[PDB]
Amino acid sequence: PQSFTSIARIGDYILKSPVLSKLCVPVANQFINLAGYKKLGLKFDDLIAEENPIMQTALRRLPEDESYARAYRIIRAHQTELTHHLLPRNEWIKAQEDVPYLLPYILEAEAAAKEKDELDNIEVSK
Amino acid sequence: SFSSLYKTFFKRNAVFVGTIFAGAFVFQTVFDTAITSWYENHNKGKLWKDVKARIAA
Amino acid sequence: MTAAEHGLHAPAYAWSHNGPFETFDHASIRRGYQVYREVCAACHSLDRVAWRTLVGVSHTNEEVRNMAEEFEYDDEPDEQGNPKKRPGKLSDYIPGPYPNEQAARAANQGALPPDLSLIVKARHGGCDYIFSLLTGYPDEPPAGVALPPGSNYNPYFPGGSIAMARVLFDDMVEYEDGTPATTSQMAKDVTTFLNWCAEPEHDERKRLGLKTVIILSSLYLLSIWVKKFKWAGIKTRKFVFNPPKPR
Amino acid sequence: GPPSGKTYMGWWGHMGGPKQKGITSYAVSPYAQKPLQGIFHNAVFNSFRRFKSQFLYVLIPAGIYWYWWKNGNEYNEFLYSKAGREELERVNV
Amino acid sequence: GPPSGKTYMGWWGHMGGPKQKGITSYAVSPYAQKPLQGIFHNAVFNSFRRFKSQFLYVLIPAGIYWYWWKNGNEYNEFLYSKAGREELERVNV
Amino acid sequence: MAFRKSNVYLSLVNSYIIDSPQPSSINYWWNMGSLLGLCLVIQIVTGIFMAMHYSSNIELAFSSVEHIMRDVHNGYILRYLHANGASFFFMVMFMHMAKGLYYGSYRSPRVTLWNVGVIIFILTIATAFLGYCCVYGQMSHWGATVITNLFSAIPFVGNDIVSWLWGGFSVSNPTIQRFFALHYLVPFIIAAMVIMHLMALHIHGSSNPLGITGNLDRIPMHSYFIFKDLVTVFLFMLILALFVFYSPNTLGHPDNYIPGNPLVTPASIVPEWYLLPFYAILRSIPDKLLGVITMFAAILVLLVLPFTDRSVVRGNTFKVLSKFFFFIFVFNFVLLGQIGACHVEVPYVLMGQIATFIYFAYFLIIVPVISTIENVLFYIGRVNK
Amino acid sequence: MAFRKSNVYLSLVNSYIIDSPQPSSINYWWNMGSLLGLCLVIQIVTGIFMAMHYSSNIELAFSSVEHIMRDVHNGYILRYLHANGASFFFMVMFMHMAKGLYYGSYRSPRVTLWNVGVIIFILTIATAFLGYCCVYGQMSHWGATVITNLFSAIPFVGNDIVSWLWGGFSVSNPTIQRFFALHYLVPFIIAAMVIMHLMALHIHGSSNPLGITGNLDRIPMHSYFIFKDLVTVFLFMLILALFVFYSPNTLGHPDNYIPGNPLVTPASIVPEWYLLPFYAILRSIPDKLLGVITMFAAILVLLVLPFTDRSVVRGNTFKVLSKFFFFIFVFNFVLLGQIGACHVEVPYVLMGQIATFIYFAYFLIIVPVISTIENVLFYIGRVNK
Ligand code: HEC
Ligand code: HEM
Ligand code: HEM
Ligand code: HEM
Ligand code: HEM
Repeated sequence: PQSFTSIARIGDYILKSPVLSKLCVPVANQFINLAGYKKLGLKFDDLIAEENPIMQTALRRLPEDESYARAYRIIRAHQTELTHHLLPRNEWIKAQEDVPYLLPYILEAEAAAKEKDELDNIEVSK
Repeated sequence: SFSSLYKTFFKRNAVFVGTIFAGAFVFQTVFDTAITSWYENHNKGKLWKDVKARIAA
Repeated sequence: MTAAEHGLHAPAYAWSHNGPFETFDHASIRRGYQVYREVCAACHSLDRVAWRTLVGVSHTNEEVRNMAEEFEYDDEPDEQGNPKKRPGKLSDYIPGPYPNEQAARAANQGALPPDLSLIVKARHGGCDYIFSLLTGYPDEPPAGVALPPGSNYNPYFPGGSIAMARVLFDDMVEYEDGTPATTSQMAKDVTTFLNWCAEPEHDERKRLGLKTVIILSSLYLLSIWVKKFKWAGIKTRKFVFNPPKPR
Repeated sequence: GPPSGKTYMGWWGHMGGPKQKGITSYAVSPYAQKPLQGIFHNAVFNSFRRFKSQFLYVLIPAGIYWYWWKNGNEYNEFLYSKAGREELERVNV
Repeated sequence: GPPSGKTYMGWWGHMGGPKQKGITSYAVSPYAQKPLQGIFHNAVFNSFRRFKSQFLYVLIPAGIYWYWWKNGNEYNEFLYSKAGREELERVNV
Repeated sequence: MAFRKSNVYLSLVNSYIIDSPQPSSINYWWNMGSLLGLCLVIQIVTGIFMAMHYSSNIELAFSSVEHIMRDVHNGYILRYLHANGASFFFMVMFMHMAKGLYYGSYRSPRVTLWNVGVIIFILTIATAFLGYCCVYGQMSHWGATVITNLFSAIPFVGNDIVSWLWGGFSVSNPTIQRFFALHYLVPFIIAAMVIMHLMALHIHGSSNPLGITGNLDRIPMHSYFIFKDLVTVFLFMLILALFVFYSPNTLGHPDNYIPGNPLVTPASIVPEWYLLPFYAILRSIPDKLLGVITMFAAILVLLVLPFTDRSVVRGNTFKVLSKFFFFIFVFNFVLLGQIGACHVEVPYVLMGQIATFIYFAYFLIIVPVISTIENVLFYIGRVNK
Repeated sequence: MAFRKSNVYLSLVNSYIIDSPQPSSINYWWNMGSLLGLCLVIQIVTGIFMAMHYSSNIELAFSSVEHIMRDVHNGYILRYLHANGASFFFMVMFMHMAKGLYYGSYRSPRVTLWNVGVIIFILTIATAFLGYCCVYGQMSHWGATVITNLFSAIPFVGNDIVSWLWGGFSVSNPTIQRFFALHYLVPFIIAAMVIMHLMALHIHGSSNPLGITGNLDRIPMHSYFIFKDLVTVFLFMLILALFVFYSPNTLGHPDNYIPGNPLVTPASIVPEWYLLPFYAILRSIPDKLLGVITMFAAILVLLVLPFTDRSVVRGNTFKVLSKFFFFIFVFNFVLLGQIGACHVEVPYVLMGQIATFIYFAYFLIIVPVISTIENVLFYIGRVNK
């Protein structure tokens, strides 16, 4: 319900700042480590809720190999949570592996839908 | 003879639920009698028949 | 509110029916009926206890028949329509001492004595409260109180001032089994009797509770096993991902 | 019957997830398995892992609210006693 | 949900009748029509046609059962009269 | 096809309980719904078998309840089962709702399911209030008078709606016979709303504790979740049999064994334990009209939750601040319930006001701010710039 | 798509009452189902608004009914509406069943619809009997006595089940409180069975008075059969208003205004008018076990009907012998009802036995023989060899 252009806007303003980044990105790294989705073998873009048309178009536009890897990571997380264990520590996602891979597709679909409604509520100057 | 135990009790479901019900019958009876006799022997000298025997003695 | 307005809390005496396998001492109920009939029946009622519920708990059939026939109930009117009276039977209820509430409040200085047939469930504390209230009357109220006249001090009653004076005194009842009938013994016996009058299902309820708790614990553990046996094939499932060739 | 709107869960054959390829799954018959396998190991080690990860979230708010209730209950029992009547008569009046 | 069994009525578009060819239907807006047209003709002639077609089926069993009921009622009134007691005793026992 | 699919009724039974594809990841908190179904059947059956002996006049209500206790065979089992099963129904319903707002089940595919749930919650609160009023003890009567005299705060038609509720001028024989007829009736409305709850669930299926889609591996409900529900059914029956047979008047108040007397106030009027937090919410506001508006707002604030949750991932499984403030909310609810059972003395009015403010600030302030903060932390923890 | 289809509940409303394709040829006998649904709503609402004032003891039942009639506002409207509405309910239900028996609605696709209808018939017979027994007049006590005492003919268990039905040793305060709780209950079971009636109907649609298929031209239910239903709805309301406001006690028996007396037998014990044919069937067998078996078999003979109809044409629209013997059956039912209100006297027991034999020979002897004769006549009238 907060669309990703707003999140990216705030995050780019934080990361492009010299002071704000050096205070806030350590807190975010500790937040990511405490969150513990990586221990179940999941990247964060497997966590986003997919039942809106924006994410349905982003998942439809995602390429084939990325979609197969995403489906495997999801099925592995379900089987892991079914047994109340974690994954072995060699099977955890590393920080370099936790890449934003769906985010350009989400940002493109959101810019498309925003331009769509701004051109549906278009008004002329006459 | 586990094959004979299976072939008599667990192969047909008619025989299976029949012995389920037969065991439930005899379990209900002897479980009731065992719980009453334990409860009465635990509460000795407190039930009515003990006080009745005391005031009859 | 203050501690006086709350009342002092009753301590935890060691009743013979405290505990999940225990039972009312039925001789205690018989002695408590005697103390009720000889002391408590002057002011309090027992409106919910029929005569037939005492048969086989505390007294014999004829022992209850005679105690019921020593009373007089309203009969159906005779063939001329005049009212009639009747000796009691086992179907009738234990009669109170007063015909209405106004006779009660007149006889006991404005206050109405509650009917005792549910009083250990109607009071916070239960048997400990009834026992400690009956034996809690000091010989003098504490130095500083202003007790209204016609009222007595008892710290377990909320507020302190109760309209019941101390009714239990040493050897005012003689028991038929030769028990030394002191204040504490008589209060123990009436509180066991009033607890029976409130909960006459107590023994059967605890016995059935033993049966259900045993059967349901066995069913719970056995169902844990059957759940683990059914879900074995899903808990021991293995996924292998060979990434498909690009096409 | 009429067809209804597009949902997010189909049925056995058309669930509506992504296409799956290259995932193999293996599973053994429970009649050939041991249920209650590893229960004494999981009962002490897995339960300690789960407790250690998930107890600060539960027992820091529980501690805050229990200390709050204990302190307020102590203040009430103080103010409705003889030693603390002056502060009661200035805290309500 | 799953699809259920084969029925004998579908929905709009796939009812399950035969294919239809060569049937043309015409209809006029009711806002351009006269409702209550022909009510005074249908009330006297069509009503008589429908009554003439379907009245022997209703009124022959009604006549049979009403005559049976009246005859049994008359016999019961006769049997409990002064003139018909001497049949009533040899009738009941 | 199979006969369980090629029927009319067995098609519905098959589709809902036999071949229903459940996500395999769902834990033991997904048994509370079948538990509430079992509880509802328990309440309806034991209530019918007690209504066969209950008389509803004001001079016969209390003594008819004791006629059920003392004279009807196994009637103490029925009464203690009905009362403790009502309280167990509410504890399980609180767990169902707390699971729902922990795991994000209220969110955008399932908002109509959440709203049918809120309607069911309001109806169960009303049913239990009427049923507690039918026994006509001392807490029963005075609870009825304070809750119905709440409605006299409406400044135009309040006296006439309270005289229409009472059927007269205070709680007496028309009020008690009304409350019995309604306490029968509202459970069957609850059964209809539960059928609608299941219908709104069935279109999108249940969630899972990961919050990711569960469309990828799924398990039919028969032979897996039937037995996983059977585990909790036998546990619930075990714990209920404990409270029914060994400790029956524990959750209740002792003053419902005093018969109802309109002239003696019992010096602390409190409802049953599950309505204590809403009672403390109502008690915290120093006005009666704003008090009932704030109590109804405290239960209608569950509808603003799918619009104030401002985060892109569903549930609190992978968030630390959402977990922390969730359990702050839960122990705030427990403190609110304990404040509602105390007198209006000096630390408790401030504690109840601050806890009511925390209850409302959770839905309206805490969830949006924490959702936005967790969104941008999830972003900048893993993107580089 | 449209929101009336895209929604969970509105698509159910749409699919059943808005877009539901009905055969265009169906006549005013197809309004009886909508009429019965309106009747059920009338009975439930007026029953709740009288149970808000009814007391169900043996001492207060009759006088609480007159408390409804005398001093609660519009209570005579509610009681006369409930009683005459129950009688109108049974008249419209007899029309629904006789339409289904005329037009072959019991035949090969709709047998599950016919069977759920027969279950509904049994349940509303039971509901109307219990609700008569809750009045506790003189007719209701002795009707309860006769009908309950009929179960004593079961040879090993009958005394135990009649003592379990009574709750005692005759019809008394336990029996009246039991009957009130059940008369309140069973209409919700009837509403659930009506939902199942509609679910079994919806899979194949209604029949049509031709008996031929109606899949060819069909019109939606909205704004055609909604208003064609509204015609008979207002007509039914008019006739019911006549019977409620101008002859409110015509369909009743005057002995129910005597309070119930176990010591006075009223010398002619009859049930309400709609149970009179089954009462005559029961009375016309000189036995007790065979009598109760014959009455229950008279209700259960309607299930044999789809297997004894031996004709290839659905319905009686185009058969002349089937029309003749159908109206013989209908007026036999009316004579059976008139015989059940008469005393056990000399011509009436032979009339009741012969009419019972005609009732059972219709379903079992007349319909197969006549239908195969009509089959052979339809064949040889138009093929030549
Ligand atoms: C004579 C008058 C008696 C006698 C012999 C007994 N009681 Fe008691 N009682 C009586 C009055 C007038 C009152 C009301 C006092 C008040 O202020 O309410 C009572 C009160 C009780 C109570 C209730 C106390 C409470 O509400 O907390 C109980 C319990 C009680 N009385 C019991 C009791 C028992 C067990 C006796 C045994 C001999 C007994 N009373 C004597 C008047 C009188
Ligand atoms: C929605 C489910 C139900 C709930 C939550 C519920 C709740 C309650 C509660 C809390 C009480 C008070 C118990 C006490 O303190 O003694 C009660 C009493 C009662 N309920 Fe219900 N009830 C439900 C269903 C029913 C139904 C359907 C009936 C009627 C058939 C019914 C009949 C009664 C009766 C007769 C009492 C009388 C007092 C008693 O016997 O305890 N209940 N109910
Ligand atoms: C009579 C009471 C209720 C019954 C019988 C009931 C029944 C169910 C059942 C059977 C489920 C599916 C199993 C599960 O998910 O646990 C369910 C899910 C759900 N119910 Fe309820 N429910 C009731 C009350 C409520 C209430 C009060 C709410 C909240 C306001 C609610 C909200 C939900 C939600 C959100 C879900 C979906 C949870 C998920 O699967 O993610 N329900 N309900
Ligand atoms: C299935 C639909 C129903 C039928 C056929 C039905 C039938 C009857 C009948 C025939 C009577 C006797 C009326 C008389 O002779 O004076 C009656 C009485 C009564 N019915 Fe019903 N009833 C139905 C539904 C209900 C429902 C749902 C309730 C309760 C909510 C109810 C409550 C009563 C009450 C309280 C009486 C009391 C006596 C009276 O006022 O007439 N009825 N019912
Ligand atoms: C509570 C009572 C009942 C209700 C609300 C009810 C409702 C309905 C409705 C709405 C229809 C569709 C409209 C129509 O075709 O007339 C219908 C059709 C039908 N009902 Fe009923 N019904 C009831 C009782 C019965 C009974 C007692 C039977 C017979 C035993 C029965 C048998 C049928 C049949 C056979 C049809 C299909 C008729 C056809 O379309 O050919 N119903 N019912």
